[PDB]
Amino acid sequence: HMGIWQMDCTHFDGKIILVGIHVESGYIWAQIISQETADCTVKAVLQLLSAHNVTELQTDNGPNFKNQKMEGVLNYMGVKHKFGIPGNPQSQALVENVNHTLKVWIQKFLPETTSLDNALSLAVHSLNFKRRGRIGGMAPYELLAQQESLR
Repeated sequence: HMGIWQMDCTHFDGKIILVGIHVESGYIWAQIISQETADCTVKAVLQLLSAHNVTELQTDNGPNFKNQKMEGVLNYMGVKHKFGIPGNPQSQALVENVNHTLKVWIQKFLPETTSLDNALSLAVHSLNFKRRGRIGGMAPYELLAQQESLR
């Protein structure tokens, strides 16, 4: 599962959060986007591709993902795109559960930050930089780095 990310939009406190999960490590990337549109979604996905190795994206078929602009960008960047209906187990199996967890952590940080954006960043940080609570457990960020390094 080198380069494989699964992505979905979720909604929290009236805002749209585009969430990307590196499926092999569980590392999370997340950004608030202005609108659930082709243009905002292309913009955010390009930011992810600029920062991380992405070989394939697994999404649902929302019109912000399934459209000529995204199709063209992903072709141009050499990224495979897998999609089906919202919630499908083929390309969206991890998102309900991950978005559930992320929101719990966002809520946790809300009262101690000055913005939703900072609450999100703190929740993401916690999830990426906490070791799995098991004997050999690694943080998702570590698993990411280690997997890429070997690759």
